[PDB]
Amino acid sequence: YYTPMMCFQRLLQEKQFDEATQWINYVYNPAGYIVNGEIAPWIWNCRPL
Amino acid sequence: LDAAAGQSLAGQVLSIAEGVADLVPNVFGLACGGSRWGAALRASASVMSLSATASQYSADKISRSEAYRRRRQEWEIQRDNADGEVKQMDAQLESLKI
Amino acid sequence: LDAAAGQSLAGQVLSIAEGVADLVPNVFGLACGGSRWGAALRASASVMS
Amino acid sequence: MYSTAVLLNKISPTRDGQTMTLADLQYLSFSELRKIFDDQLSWGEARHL
Amino acid sequence: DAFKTYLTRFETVADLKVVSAYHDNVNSNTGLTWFVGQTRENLPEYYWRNVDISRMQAGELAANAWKEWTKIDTAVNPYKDAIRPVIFRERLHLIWVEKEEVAKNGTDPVETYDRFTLKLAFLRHDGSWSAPWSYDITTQVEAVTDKKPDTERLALAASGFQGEDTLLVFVYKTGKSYSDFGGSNKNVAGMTIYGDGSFKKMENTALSRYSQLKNTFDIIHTQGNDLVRKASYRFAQDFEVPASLNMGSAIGDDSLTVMENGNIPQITSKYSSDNLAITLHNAAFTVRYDGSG
Amino acid sequence: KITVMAGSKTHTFTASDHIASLPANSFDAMPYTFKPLEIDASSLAFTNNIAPLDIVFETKAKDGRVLGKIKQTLSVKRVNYNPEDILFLRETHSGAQYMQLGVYRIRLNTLLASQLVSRANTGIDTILTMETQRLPEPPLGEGFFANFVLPKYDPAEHGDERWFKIHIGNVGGNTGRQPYYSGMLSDTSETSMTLFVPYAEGYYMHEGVRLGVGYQKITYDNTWESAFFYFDETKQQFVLINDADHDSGMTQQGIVKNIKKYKGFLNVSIATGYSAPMDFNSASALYYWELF
Amino acid sequence: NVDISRMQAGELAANAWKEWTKIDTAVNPYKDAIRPVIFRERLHLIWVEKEEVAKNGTDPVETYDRFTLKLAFLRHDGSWSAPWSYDITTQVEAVTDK
Amino acid sequence: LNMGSAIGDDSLTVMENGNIPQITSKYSSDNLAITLHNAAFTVRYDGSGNVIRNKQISAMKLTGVDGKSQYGNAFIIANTVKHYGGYSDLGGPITVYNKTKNYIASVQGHLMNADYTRRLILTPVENNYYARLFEFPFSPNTILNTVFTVGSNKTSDFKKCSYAVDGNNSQGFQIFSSYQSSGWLDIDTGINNTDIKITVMAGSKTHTFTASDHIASLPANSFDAMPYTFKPLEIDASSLAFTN
Amino acid sequence: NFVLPKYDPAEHGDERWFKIHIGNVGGNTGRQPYYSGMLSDTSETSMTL
Repeated sequence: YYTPMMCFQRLLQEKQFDEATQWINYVYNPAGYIVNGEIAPWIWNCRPL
Repeated sequence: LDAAAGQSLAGQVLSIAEGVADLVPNVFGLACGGSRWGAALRASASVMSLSATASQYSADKISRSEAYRRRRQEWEIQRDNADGEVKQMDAQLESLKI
Repeated sequence: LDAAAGQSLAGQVLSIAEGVADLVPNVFGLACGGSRWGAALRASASVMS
Repeated sequence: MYSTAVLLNKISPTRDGQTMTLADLQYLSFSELRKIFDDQLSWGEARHL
Repeated sequence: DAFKTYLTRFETVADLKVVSAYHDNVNSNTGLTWFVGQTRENLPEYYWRNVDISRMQAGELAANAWKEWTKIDTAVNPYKDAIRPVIFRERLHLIWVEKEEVAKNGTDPVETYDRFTLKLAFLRHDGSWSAPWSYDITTQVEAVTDKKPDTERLALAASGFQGEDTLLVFVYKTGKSYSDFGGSNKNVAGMTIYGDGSFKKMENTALSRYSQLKNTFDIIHTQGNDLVRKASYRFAQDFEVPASLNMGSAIGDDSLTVMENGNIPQITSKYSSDNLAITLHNAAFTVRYDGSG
Repeated sequence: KITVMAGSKTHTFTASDHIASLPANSFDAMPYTFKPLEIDASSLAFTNNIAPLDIVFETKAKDGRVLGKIKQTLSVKRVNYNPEDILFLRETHSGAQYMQLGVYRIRLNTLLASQLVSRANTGIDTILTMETQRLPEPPLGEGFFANFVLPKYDPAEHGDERWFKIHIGNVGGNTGRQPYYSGMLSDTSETSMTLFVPYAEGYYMHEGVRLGVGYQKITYDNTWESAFFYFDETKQQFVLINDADHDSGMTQQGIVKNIKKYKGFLNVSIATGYSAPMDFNSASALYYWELF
Repeated sequence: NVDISRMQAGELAANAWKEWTKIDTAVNPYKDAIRPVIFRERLHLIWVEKEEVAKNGTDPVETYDRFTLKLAFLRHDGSWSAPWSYDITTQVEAVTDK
Repeated sequence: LNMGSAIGDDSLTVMENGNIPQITSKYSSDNLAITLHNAAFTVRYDGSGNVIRNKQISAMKLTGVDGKSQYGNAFIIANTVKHYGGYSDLGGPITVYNKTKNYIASVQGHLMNADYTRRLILTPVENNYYARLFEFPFSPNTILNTVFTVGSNKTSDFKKCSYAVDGNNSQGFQIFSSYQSSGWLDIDTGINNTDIKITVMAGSKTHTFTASDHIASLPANSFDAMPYTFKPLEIDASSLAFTN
Repeated sequence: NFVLPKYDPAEHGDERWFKIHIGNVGGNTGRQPYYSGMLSDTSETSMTL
C-alpha cells in the first residue's frame, strides 16, 4: 500500500502520467482487475482496505 | 579527468591478483599455515570501492562538460540579442536622419 | 552516479564476510593461533565508512 | 504439448459447415471463448489456442 | 582510444569459456538452461548466463533466446573447476569447493591434509550476492578421492529436489561409467541441505533412492583422456507436480452467487510400478450469495 | 461435484460419497470440503514427457440452473533421463566449445578475438571489413559439411507448398526420421545451401546415414531415395553412397549391390575442407551486432 | 620498439624509433631474467621470480629456491592483464647444477 | 591466403571466395615443396549492376521448352539499351537469342496493360506493322517472360533487326515499350575442362594445373554459382632467387 | 468454524457484543475470555478461530 503510492506520487510530481496510471492501477482500478483471463470479483486491488 | 578515471578503472585486475596471490601459505617448515584468510573478500571490496571512485569521476566530468554546453548556449543567445539590438538601433538611426 | 552509489551500497556484505572469516586461526601445527584479533571491528568500520 | 489441428478439429466445424481456421477465430478474448466452447475443451487447451 | 578500450573489454568478455550448465527441469524439452563460465586470464572471476531452449526449433535457435554474460562479484577461488549453478527456492545459487592445506594438531610430524570447504551463495534481486554458507566435507571428499584428491579429477553435481525443498549435491571422482549409489560404491558421497543451512550426509538407502540421477555425471569418454561435461538437472521421483494449486474465485452464473477460495493445498503423487496415483487432500472452496454490484 | 479428466479416465466425486464435512444450510457463505480424493492416472499421452489433465468444479442447483463451472488444468512431467537425450558439452582440440542435444549441435563460445588482435595492431579500418566479417571458424566437433542444390519450385512436383523439411534418418538410436532443417524454395532459381552433419564413433546404424527431403504432397524417404553417407576409415573421411545408380558400394556394413541415385535433390555433394563463415545468429550474435 | 626496415645500412631517421613506455605490472624479476616476446601477433612479457621455500616434512628446514615463470600480455588500452604463472623449479635446478 | 573476390571480365560474371586455406611447406635437403590443400573458389554469373545484368542474366537463368538448361550456349545481347517510347517505361521487354538452340528469351520487369494480348514483335523498321518479322503470342495473359523458339537460322537476321515492339496488336502499332539496343555483343557461357586453370610461378618454375588433371569435385553445369575445388596441389619451388 | 445467530434483543438482550471464552485448558478449569465480537442484527456471523 505505501510503496505503490510512493512511486505513483513521485511520477505525478514529474508530469509523467501513463506510467503513473499503470502504476497506481496496482492498488485501485475503476475498470476492475484482470486475473487469469477474467474479470475480478473484488473491488480494490489491496486486500486490507 | 579522463586519464584519472580510466587508470583507476584498471586497478581491479591487480587488486584481484593480490587477493588470489595471498591465499598461498607463507610460513612453512615445522609451523605451516599463515594464509591470510578471507583476504580475497577484502580484495573484492577494494575493487568495488575503486570502481565507485572512477564512476564518481566520470559523472563529475560529464556534468562539468554539460555545464559548459549550457554556458555556451547562453552566450549564443545573448550575443544574438546584442546583434538584434544593434541592427534595431541602426534602423532607429536612419529614421533620425530622415 | 546512481550505479556508483548502489555498487558502493553492496560492499558491506563482502566486508563483513571478510571480517568474520578472518577470525579463524591461520597458523597451526605445533604453533597454533594467529587469529586477527579485532578484525571484525575494522570490518564494521569499513562497512560504516 | 498439444496439436493445433487436433484442437481446431475438436472444436470443428465453425458452425458455417467447414472446419474453422485460427484466422477465422480472431475472435474474442479468452473468457468469452471459454464460454462459447465450455463443453468442448479444457482450460489449458483454451489457453494454448 | 575509446574504441580500443571497448575492444579490450569485448575480447575479455568474448573469449569466455563456459564450464558448467544446469537445467531447471526433469526433461529436455522445456525450461531455462543456465551456464557459468570462466575467463581466459588467470584470475578467478566468473560469468553467468541463461538461455531458453523451449523456443528451440530442433537445430535452430534465434538470438533473443539467449542472455548476455553477467559478472559474479563474490571472490570465489574454486579448486580447478568444481564450480556449478543450481536453482532452488526457484532462485539461483552457486556452489563450489575450496582446498586449504591444514595440519592436524598434536602430531609429531605435521602432516598437511586438504580441508575441502563447500561454499554456497545465492544471487539476490539486485545481483548482489549474500555471503556464502560454508560446510565441512573434507571427510567425504577424502573417502571418495581414496586419500588422493590430486591424482584423480574431482567433480560435483547439484540438483534441486522441490518435493521437500532440499538440495542434492554429489561429490565424486571422474570415471568412464558409474554404478548405483549406496553401499559398496565408494565413488560418490552426497550431501542434502535444507533451506536454512542444516546439512546431512545420507546413508545407503537414502542414497540409492536417487540412483537414477547417475546419468548426469561428468564422464571420461571411451576415447582416452576425452572429458565431456554433462549439465545437471532438477530431479523428481518420477513425475513432477506442484504440491498445491488454486484458482481463487469465479462469478457464479446469472450474477446471483459466487464461489471463492478454490484451492487444493496438498497434492501427492505415488508411483507403484506402472501406476501413477494422485491424492488431493483437503481440497475445498466456498459458495456465497452476492451479485455483481 | 468435482470432475477429474485425464486421458480416457473421468472420475466424478460428489458430496454424496466424498464429502469431508457438510456445511450449514442458509443464504450465508457455505464452505465445502472433501475427503482426500484418489485419482488413478496412467493412461496419459506423455507428449514430450508432459501430460495435461483437467479438474472442473461443477456447482448446480436442483432447478437446473448451474451455480458455476470452475476449470483448472495441470501438467504432469515425466522424468526422462535417457543417456541420448541429456545435453552435454564438448570441446574440440581447436578450442571451440559446443553443446550436443541428441542429434543437434550448438556452438557456444567463439574463437575470433585473436584475429581481431592481429588486425587491430594495424589501423582500425582493417577490423570493420568484409574479410574480418567472414573469418573462418573451426568445425563443431567431428563431422562434415554437405552442399545441397534444390530444384526450382514447381506446383506440379512439389505441390501446394513451397517450403520443405529436410530430415535426418539413421543417427543415434533413432532410425526413423527427425526434422533436421527447414527451407523455402525459390520459384525463380535453384536453392543452394550447406549443412553440417555431426558425427560420433559408431553413431550411425545400418546403411550409413540418411538425408531425406519432404515437399508436402510428396517425400522421397523410400529406399535409396534420400542421400546416404558414411565415414570411410580407409580414407579417414566421410564419403557419400548414392550419387548415381551403381552395382557395388561400401556402406557402413560392407558390400551393397542395389544402389540408385538420390532423388528429389537437384544435386548433393560434400564440401571438402570447407570452413563455415563467421556466424551472426549464434549465442554470441548480439556481441557481433554490437561490434560491427 | 623500432622498425629497422627503413635501415639504410647504419643510418636511420628518428621516427623509426618509438618513445619509451612504462610497464605498470608490478614485476620484480630476479636480476635480469626479463624478456619480450610476440605471439598472436601481440606482445607478451616474460620473467622469472625467486622464492625461498622449504620442502615440507624435513627435520632440517632447507631453503631451496622455487622459480616462478610469469607471463603477462599487454591489452589494447595498455593495461596489463595479470600473469599466468608456471613452476619450472626442477628444470632450472637441473640446468643450474644445483 | 585469400584474394576475396574479383569482378569477372565483360561485366557479366564474378569470381568469389578465392582462398587457399591450408599451406604446408616441406624442406627435403635442398628441395622446397609447397602443398596447397582444399584450394577453392566459386563462379557466379552476375554483372556490375545495370540493365545488362538485371535483364540478360535473368534471361539466362529462366529457361523454356528444351527443359531447363540452355546452358553453355552462345547469346547475342546488346551493348547499351535505352528507353525509346511508349505509354510508360516499366521494365520493358528485352530479348536474348540462343544461337545453338535458336531461342528468343524476352524478359519484362513489369506490365501495364491487362487487356490486349500483345505480341513479342521484332521488326527492322519500328514504323511498319506490315514489315513485321517476328511475332510471338502469350500462353498466360500476363507475361511470364517465356521462351519463343526462333526455329530457323535467323542469327544474322536477329542481329539486323532491332526495336522489339511490345503491343503490336490488331490496332497496328500501339507502342507499349521499345528499347534501343545500340551495337550487339556475343557471349558464350560454355567452359571446358581444360579452360579453367590455376598457374603457380616461382623462379623458373611455371606449373599449370587445370581441372583436367587436378580437379577435386566438379560442380553442376548450369546458370547457378559453381564452386570449384582442386586436388591438393604439389608445387616444387627450390630454385628461388632469395634476395634478402 | 463458528456461525452465530442473528442478534435478537429477546434472546440476547441489551448488548449485541459477545465474548467467546475458553474453558478446559492448562490448569484453568474456569472461564478465560478467548475472543470478542459484535453480532450482526441483519445476518449470521461467520468466523474461524
